[PDB]
Parts: sequence; structure tokens; C-alpha cells
Amino acid sequence: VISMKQLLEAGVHFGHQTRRWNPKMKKYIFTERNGIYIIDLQKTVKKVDEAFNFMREVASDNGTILFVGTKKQAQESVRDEAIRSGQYFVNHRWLGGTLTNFETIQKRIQHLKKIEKMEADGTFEVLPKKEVVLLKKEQEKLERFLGGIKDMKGLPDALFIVDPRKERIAVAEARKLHIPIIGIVDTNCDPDEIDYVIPANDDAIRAVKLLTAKMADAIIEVNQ
RNA sequence: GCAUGGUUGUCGUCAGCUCGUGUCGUGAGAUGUUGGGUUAAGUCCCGCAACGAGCGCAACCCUUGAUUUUAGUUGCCAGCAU
Ligand SMILES: [Mg+2]
Ligand SMILES: [Mg+2]
Ligand SMILES: [Mg+2]
Ligand SMILES: [Mg+2]
Ligand SMILES: [Mg+2]
Ligand SMILES: [Mg+2]
Ligand SMILES: [Mg+2]
Ligand SMILES: [Mg+2]
Ligand SMILES: [Mg+2]
Repeated sequence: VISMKQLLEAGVHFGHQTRRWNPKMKKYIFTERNGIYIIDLQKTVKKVDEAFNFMREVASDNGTILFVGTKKQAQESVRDEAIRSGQYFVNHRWLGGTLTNFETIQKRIQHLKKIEKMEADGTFEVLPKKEVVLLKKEQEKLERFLGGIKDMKGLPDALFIVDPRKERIAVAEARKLHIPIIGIVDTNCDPDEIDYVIPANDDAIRAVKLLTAKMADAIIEVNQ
């Protein structure tokens, strides 16, 4: 239920190129400007409503969602929305096998929390060099890749991606695992493998925040 | 010793040889173990559909180079003379 004035004032309608686009996205097209394709805003507001209603149904029983923002233009936007809405996200590289190999990756998560109590209850250092360096250097890398996904317990119930052309592993890893997928698609992205596509621009920083925070408002609406 | 246990040599103290769970391939198989740097070394980092681990490397062991305590003879001789 976003008015076109907000979408237009962000920069959502912009596209990538006339040379770099997916023919499957033809129906979500409105006029060719000077070298750029433009999304039909009338379609976007209709599309965003279905995703607006759907992702509170998945969160109707205090469910769980995932936010994928590895792109450099949406690292904080997913973090800002997930933290504010009390959910989960990923910002650094998507480690292959996060979902299909959830059994193995979870063993890595408990290892990072294992060292957490070392500086919380146990001895600060075991050796002057090994514990101070080898044990501590692991935490910086281990908590950079996993980070704010450590509080999950089981497989997610819905997935949020911003650029399915870049985040391809996540997409393929969710279809094999049969998880509903919602996300924003550019002019060169492929809508066939997504469930609840949202035609919009994602390179424009002022355009990502409009949708990513709006989606965060639907899940926050029912968990009360 | 071109039938064998053994016991050995040289490549070589070179840095390699693999496994589990995932993923790609109809399939034998592949990835991890390739790419950019770095190191004595798949040593270590960064980047990637991989995430980890085992035998190898390094470490544990012996000897030399500084030092504390302990025990002072058959070793040592400053304080004392002989
Ligand atoms: Mg023989
Ligand atoms: Mg002979
Ligand atoms: Mg020789
Ligand atoms: Mg197969
Ligand atoms: Mg090899
Ligand atoms: Mg060597
Ligand atoms: Mg050794
Ligand atoms: Mg020594
Ligand atoms: Mg002494």
C-alpha cells in the first residue's frame, strides 16, 4: 500500500540497460528512456501488496524469516530492518550450504559460541600467544560470516533477497529445499524461479530502504 | 632376493595423500585441494558451491647459548693463615 509518489521519489523505476536485460521481464516494462528501461509503477504497487499480505501469513505463528543483502548497496538496510524488526539476516558472503548443509554449519555456530564463554566465565587466555591470537582471530572471521544468524534454531520459513541475479546460491538452495521465496528483481533478473517477485530497482540506495523497511513492517505487525 | 618374511636403501625431511556432510555431472568423476599474494612448508591471509576434519608440515623430545632455587664432594679456594 505504497503510493507511487514514494516509489517515484526514491528512484525505484530506474533500470539497468537496453543491452543487459531478461526477456522474461518484458511484462514488467514501461517505456524506454535514454538508454534505460523503466518499471511499470502500476504493476509494482499491485505486486507489493501480495507480498505485503503473504509474509505476515508465514509469520502468523511467530515464524522466522531470512534477509539476504550481500550486495554492497543493501548491507545495512537488511541489517537495519532485521535488527529493528527482530529477525535474522546475512551481510557478508553467503556461505554455500547454509540451508542444505544446515547440520554441518550449525556445528560451526556452536564453536563460535563456545569461545564466547571463554572470555565471559572461563579464563581469558590459555597460552600467551595461542589463545590470545589463534583463538581470538577465529572469532573475528567466524562472527563476520555467520554473525546475526546465530540465534536461529531450525530451517527458515520464508526468504528475502534483494538481487537474485547476484545471490544465486540462496535462490537455488531454497528451491531445492522447497522454501517460499520473496524478493526484489531488477530489469535483468529472472522472475521464473521466484515466487512473490517485486519489480523494482535495487542499486538506488534510497530505493532499497523504502521496500526493505516496508516489508519489515508486515512481520512486526503480527508478532505482537 | 623374477616365489617370500624380514631388515634396508634412493626420490626426500621433498610437501604432499585422503575422509564426512553438502553441491555439479545420465556416468566413470569433479569441487573442497583451482585463482592473487606470502612462507622453510596445502604454512597463513584474501577471493570463490563449499563447510570442516585425519595422517604428513610446525609443536611436544635431546644438546648448545643467559639465569633462579636446591645439594656442596672426590670438584672449587675469595675471606684466614699454612
Ligand atoms: Mg623375495
Ligand atoms: Mg643380485
Ligand atoms: Mg644420499
Ligand atoms: Mg545429480
Ligand atoms: Mg593434491
Ligand atoms: Mg619442509
Ligand atoms: Mg615434525
Ligand atoms: Mg633450543
Ligand atoms: Mg643460582
